[PDB]
Amino acid sequence: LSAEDAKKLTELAENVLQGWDVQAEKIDVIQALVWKVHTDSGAVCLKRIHRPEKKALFSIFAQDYLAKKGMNVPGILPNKKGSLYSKHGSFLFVVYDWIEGRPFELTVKQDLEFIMKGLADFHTASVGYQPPNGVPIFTKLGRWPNHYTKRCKQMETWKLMAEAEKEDPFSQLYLQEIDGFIEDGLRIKDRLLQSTYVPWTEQLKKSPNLCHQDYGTGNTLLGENEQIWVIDLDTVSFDLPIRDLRKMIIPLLDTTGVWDDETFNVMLNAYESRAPLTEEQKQVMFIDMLFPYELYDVIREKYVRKSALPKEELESAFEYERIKANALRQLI
Ligand SMILES: Nc1ncnc2c1ncn2[C@@H]1O[C@H](CO)[C@@H](O)[C@H]1O
Repeated sequence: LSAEDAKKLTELAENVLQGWDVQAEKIDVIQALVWKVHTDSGAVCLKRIHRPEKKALFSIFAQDYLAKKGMNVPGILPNKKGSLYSKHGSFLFVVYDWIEGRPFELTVKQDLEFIMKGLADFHTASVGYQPPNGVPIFTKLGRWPNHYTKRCKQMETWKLMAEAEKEDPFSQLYLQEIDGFIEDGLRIKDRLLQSTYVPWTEQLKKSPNLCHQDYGTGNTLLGENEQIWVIDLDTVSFDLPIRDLRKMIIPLLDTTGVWDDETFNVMLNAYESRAPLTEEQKQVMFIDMLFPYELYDVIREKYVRKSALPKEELESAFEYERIKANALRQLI
């Protein structure tokens, strides 16, 4: 939203679109930089991918694979030279079909069920994808134990700068209670190493599914004939499918009050109706859900980003970890 800056971006789109055979009539800047390009009668999406060329290609080819396989992801329009993308400077440009649909309302039960079935569809459909020759794989298979340790060591490291701010309620409460959550973090790592996590990750290294890694109401839509579409595949990588469940369910249920088990059931039941999980697989998920990822995000706002948050937000983050621990104690 600006004066000369808006016409600057519009002119970039017009210049880049010459590479495709698209009748550009009206161009709107939306969001990575995204444009809605209106044509004769129906639109296309022009996206400037921000990410480095190696990671960019992995997701571009992943999307082409999924689109051509029949999964509900926007298809890629080939350019005049027959390629899925054009390189200009340090950026990749891609033209996708603009999908028409409404966003989901997480307070409505049927939408919560739709969004989970689409996640299951995405996971199942992605199995078989391998990037082309020269494009390296992006994978996190078998890395969670190290990722937990890096985070438990990072929470210890932040006590150095926590002790620096002597007259600060957030840092005062942090120095008093954080050790108990760090200890539990490393104990959750130990529980993960006794689960089927390792054999499961090793079996998937051979024929892996993709994890979306940023799945939510911002990247999904309900189109015609109640079809669920997944829109932004820029952060896809190979990982256990349960990562997307955790990453979607735990933040949604974040609360200082009561654990919403009904919503938890509605979401897992909907996911499992299309991609059922064994008891062992679910154990791995529940173990991962106990790790303090949401507490970490709240701590990262205060020490890395330096946002002066008050004591209430730290205690509120600790309380959700306790509430969640009680809710999942019998499932791990
Ligand atoms: N191919 C696409 N189809 C539909 N919506 C899109 C596409 N790319 C980006 N968007 C939308 O842009 C909006 C941001 O204002 C989001 O709601 C997102 O769904």
